[PDB]
Amino acid sequence: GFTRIIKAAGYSWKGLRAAWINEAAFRQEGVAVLLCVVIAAWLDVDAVTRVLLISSVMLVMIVELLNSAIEAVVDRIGSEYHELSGRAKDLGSAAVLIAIIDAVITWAILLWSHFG
Amino acid sequence: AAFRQEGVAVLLCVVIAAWLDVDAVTRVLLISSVMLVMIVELLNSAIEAVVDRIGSEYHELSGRAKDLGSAAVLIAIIDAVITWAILLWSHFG
Amino acid sequence: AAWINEAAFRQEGVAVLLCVVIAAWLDVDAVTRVLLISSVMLVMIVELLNSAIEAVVDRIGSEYHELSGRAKDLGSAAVLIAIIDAVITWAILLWSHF
Ligand SMILES: CCCCCCC/C=C\CCCCCC(=O)OC[C@@H](O)CO
Ligand SMILES: CCCCCCC/C=C\CCCCCC(=O)OC[C@@H](O)CO
Ligand SMILES: CCCCCCC/C=C\CCCCCC(=O)OC[C@@H](O)CO
Ligand SMILES: CCCCCCC/C=C\CCCCCC(=O)OC[C@@H](O)CO
Ligand SMILES: CCCCCCC/C=C\CCCCCC(=O)OC[C@@H](O)CO
Ligand SMILES: CCCCCCC/C=C\CCCCCC(=O)OC[C@@H](O)CO
Ligand SMILES: CCCCCCC/C=C\CCCCCC(=O)OC[C@H](O)CO
Ligand SMILES: CCCCCCC/C=C\CCCCCC(=O)OC[C@H](O)CO
Ligand SMILES: CCCCCCC/C=C\CCCCCC(=O)OC[C@H](O)CO
Ligand SMILES: CCCCCCC/C=C\CCCCCC(=O)OC[C@H](O)CO
Ligand SMILES: CCCCCCC/C=C\CCCCCC(=O)OC[C@H](O)CO
Ligand SMILES: CCCCCCC/C=C\CCCCCC(=O)OC[C@H](O)CO
Ligand SMILES: CCCCCCC/C=C\CCCCCC(=O)OC[C@H](O)CO
Ligand SMILES: CCCCCCC/C=C\CCCCCC(=O)OC[C@H](O)CO
Repeated sequence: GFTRIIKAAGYSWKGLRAAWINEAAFRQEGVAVLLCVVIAAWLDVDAVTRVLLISSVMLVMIVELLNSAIEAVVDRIGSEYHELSGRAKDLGSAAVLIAIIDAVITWAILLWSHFG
Repeated sequence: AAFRQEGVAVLLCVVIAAWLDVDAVTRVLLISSVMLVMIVELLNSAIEAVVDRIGSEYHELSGRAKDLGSAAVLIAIIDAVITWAILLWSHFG
Repeated sequence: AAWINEAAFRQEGVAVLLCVVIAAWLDVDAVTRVLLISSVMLVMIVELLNSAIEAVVDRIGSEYHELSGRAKDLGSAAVLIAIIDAVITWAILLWSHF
C-alpha cells in the first residue's frame, strides 16, 4: 500500500524535473508560485486568508501540470495538424488561464482588503 | 452552445455573490468554487477531444478515460454546492 | 462505473471521504469548514483527472514513448501538489484549532 506511494512519488519528481528542465516559462512560473507561498507564509493575516493565498497559486501549478500532461499526450499522438489536437490544447490552455486570473484577482482582493 | 450556458451560469453566480452582502473571504470562496467547476469541465473536454482524436471506435480505455473525467466534474460540482450551502447558511444564520 | 471497484480508487476515495466526514463534525467556523472540505475534494478531482490521462495513454497502446511516460509523470506531479496543498491547508487551519 505504501509501495504504491513510493512509486508514485518517483513519477511525480520526474514530472516536476522534466517540466523544469524543458521550459524557462515553467521555471519562472515556479519561481512566482514559490515567492507567493513564502510571502503568504510570512504575511500578517488570519489563517483562512493565508490558505486562500497559498491554495490559489498552488492551483495554478496543478492545472499547469495537468494541462502539460494533455499536451504531451497530444504530441505523442503525433506532430500532425488535427482539429481535435488543436481543440484539446485550446481547452487546456483556457483552463490554465482561468486558474491564473483567479489567483491574481484573489491576491488583489485579499491584499487590498488587508490594506497592506 | 452548451459552452455559453455555462458562461451564463457562472456570471449569474458572480452577480449573486456581488449582490449578497458578504465579506471578501466569503466572496472569493463562492466564486472560486464555481470557477473550479469551469476549470475541471475544460480539462475534461480536452481529454474527450484527445480520446475522439485517437479514434471514434469504441475501446474500454476510451470509455474509462471519459468516465473518470466526468466523475471529476461531478466532484467539483458537489464541492461547489457544499461551499454555497455552507457559506449562505452561515451568512443568513 | 467499473473504476470505483478497484483497490486504488477505493483507498484514495475512502481517505477523502473520512476527511469530509471529520470536517463536517469539527467545531470550526463556516469558511474554515469549506476550506477543509474543498482541499481534500481537490485531491480526488485531480486523482480522477490523472487516471483519465493514464487511460488515454494506455489506450494508444503498449509501445513505450518518452511522451507517454511524461504525460503520466506530469499527471502524478499534479496529484502530489494537490496533496501537499491539502496537508498545508489542514495544518494551517487546525493548528489554530488546538
Ligand atoms: C509549497 C510550495 C510547493 C511547490 C509549488 C511549486 C513547485 C514548482 C516547481 C517544483 C520544483 C521542481 C524542481 C525540479 C528541479 O529543480 O530540477 C532541475 C535540475 O535538474 C536542474 O536545475
Ligand atoms: C506575475 C506576477 C507574479 C509575481 C510574484 C511575486 C509578487 C507577489 C505578490 C505581490 C505583493 C508582494 C508584496 C506584499 C508584501 O510583501 O507586504 C508585506 C507587508 O504587509 C508587511 O508589513
Ligand atoms: C523557501 C524555499 C522554497 C520553499 C518551497 C520549498 C521547495 C519546494 C520545492 C522545490 C524543490 C526543492 C529543491 C530541490 C532541488 O534543488 O533539486 C535538486 C536536483 O538537482 C536533483 O535532481
Ligand atoms: C513546502 C513548503 C511548505 C509550505 C509552508 C507553509 C507555511 C505556512 C505558514 C507558516 C507560518 C504561519 C504563520 C504563523 C501564524 O499564523 O501565527 C499566528 C498565530 O500564532 C496566532 O495564534
Ligand atoms: C439577482 C438575480 C440573479 C438571477 C440569476 C441567479 C442565478 C441562477 C442560477 C445560477 C446557475 C447555477 C446552476 C448550477 C448548479 O447549481 O448545478 C448544475 C448541475 O447540477 C447540473 O449540471
Ligand atoms: C450554486 C451551486 C453550485 C453552482 C455550480 C457552479 C457550476 C455551474 C454549472 C455547472 C453545470 C451547469 C449545467 C450544465 C451541465 O453540466 O449539464 C448539461 C445540461 O444542464 C445542459 O447544459
Ligand atoms: C513542509 C512541507 C509541508 C507539506 C508537506 C506534506 C507532505 C506530505 C505528503 C507528501 C505526499 C507523499 C507522496 C504522495 C504521492 O506520491 O502522490 C501520488 C501520485 O503523485 C499520483 O497518484
Ligand atoms: C493574468 C490576468 C490578470 C487579470 C488582471 C488582474 C486584475 C487586478 C486587479 C483587479 C482587482 C479588482 C478589484 C479588487 C479590489 O477590490 O482591490 C484591488 C486593489 O485595489 C489592487 O491591488
Ligand atoms: C478565484 C476567483 C476570485 C474572483 C472573485 C473575487 C471578486 C470577483 C469579482 C468581483 C466582484 C466583487 C463584487 C463586490 C461588490 O460589488 O462590492 C460590494 C459593495 O459593498 C456594494 O457594491
Ligand atoms: C447560484 C446559487 C443560487 C442560490 C440562491 C440562494 C438564495 C440566495 C439569496 C436568498 C434571497 C432571499 C433573501 C434576500 C435577502 O434577505 O437579502 C438580500 C440582500 O438585499 C442582498 O444584498
Ligand atoms: C434534499 C432535500 C431538501 C430538504 C429541504 C429542507 C431542509 C431543511 C433544513 C436544512 C437547512 C439546515 C441548515 C442549517 C445549518 O446547518 O447551519 C447552522 C449555522 O451554521 C448556524 O445557524
Ligand atoms: C445530503 C446532505 C446535504 C448536502 C448539502 C449540504 C451538506 C454540506 C455539508 C455537510 C455537513 C457539514 C456542515 C455542517 C454545517 O452546516 O455546519 C455549519 C457551518 O459551519 C456554517 O454553515
Ligand atoms: C487530515 C489531513 C489530510 C489531508 C490530506 C488528505 C489526503 C487524501 C487522500 C490522499 C490519497 C493519496 C493517494 C495518492 C495515490 O495516487 O497513491 C495511492 C496509494 O495507494 C497511496 O496509499
Ligand atoms: C503527511 C504527514 C505529514 C504531515 C505534516 C503536517 C505539518 C507539516 C507541514 C505543514 C506546513 C505548515 C505548518 C503549520 C503551520 O504553518 O502553523 C503555523 C500557524 O500556527 C498556523 O497558522
